[PDB]
Amino acid sequence: GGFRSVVYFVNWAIYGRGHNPQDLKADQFTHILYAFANIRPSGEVYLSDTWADTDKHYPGDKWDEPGNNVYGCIKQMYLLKKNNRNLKTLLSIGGWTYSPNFKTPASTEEGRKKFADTSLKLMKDLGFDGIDINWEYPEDEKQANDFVLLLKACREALDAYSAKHPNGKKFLLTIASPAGPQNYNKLKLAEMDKYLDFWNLMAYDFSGSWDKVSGHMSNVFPSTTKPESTPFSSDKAVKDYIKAGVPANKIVLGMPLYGRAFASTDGIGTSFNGVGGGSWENGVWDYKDMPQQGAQVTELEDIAASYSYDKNKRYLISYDTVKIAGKKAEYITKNGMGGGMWWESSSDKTGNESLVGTVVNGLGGTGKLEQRENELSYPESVYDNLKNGMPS
Repeated sequence: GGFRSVVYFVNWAIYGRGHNPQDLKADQFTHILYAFANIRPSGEVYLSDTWADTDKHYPGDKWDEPGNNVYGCIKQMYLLKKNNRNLKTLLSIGGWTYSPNFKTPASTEEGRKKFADTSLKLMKDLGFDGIDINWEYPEDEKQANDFVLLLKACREALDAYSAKHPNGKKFLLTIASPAGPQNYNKLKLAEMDKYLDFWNLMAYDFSGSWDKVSGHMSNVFPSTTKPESTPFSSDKAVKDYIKAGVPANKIVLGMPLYGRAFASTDGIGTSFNGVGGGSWENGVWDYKDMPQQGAQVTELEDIAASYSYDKNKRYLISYDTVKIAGKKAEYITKNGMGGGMWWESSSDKTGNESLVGTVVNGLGGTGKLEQRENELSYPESVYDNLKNGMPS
């Protein structure tokens, strides 16, 4: 098959960001990752926002209606799948904020069994093609081990479901993985790979407020001239993954659609104190808001990194340009990697300025994206309108 184009639809984007699933350029992708479901100490996976997720009525939803029915972004994503049949959706569990509660269920057979089962129940009822775990980060040799076992459990679970439905599709298991050496070096990567469909390497937040010098937050290559401006790099991670035993074609290069800012700076690699404003939180900006008035944009193609810098206000926002998206796409193709992943669907521009448009086209356009038809048959769904494939 060819390249994967994967994006996060962050459940909360239907609030202040105003982004609903309907607003996805679905033809451009192959995998939506609906983030994020939470986990109980039991290992019981559950939906973080029943309003947005399942209860909200959009245009098109009878408020009245027979049957025990799903609405929310889950109904809307199933609608997206009916139309774009190469669009798969996976339910994402965990994420930075919920990751503190992985370790405890993950340690016990009971907890992991309950993870796998609740996860699958939720997948098969809510119409998802698979599940994506985002654990930041299995903090020790034991957690590492337990993460093989969790994935093994989850893989086994979805497989048993395929067994029960031979005329249907097989289901996906993915994880959002760490580009930082101090984190992936603890992982039992090769063992974990045996269970995984693909790995979405989170190749971003290499720099931010936690630093003392402004850096490139999602650069591909190390700056030999300016080591301090590149604390991390996509490429270190990717080659290490490969040497560990992960097939590169199973490694999806994660890419930001937001930029991280630095205040009172002389430019990349110098010190900053503070991070400034943001589009929604401090120090973080949506790409569709870039470039900011009065800043000149620098693009270091060599390492495939860019930023804008305002000379007067001494404000640096590390983010990618379509030229750098190009350079990234090129790294994907050149290295026989699995494709590109993005965080997150609301912040991209459209048209000829879409970073994801750039990467898909540099990937060879949609004709080169992986062709895998999604699952519309969910026979065991507890919801009737979803189980009947959503009529009017």
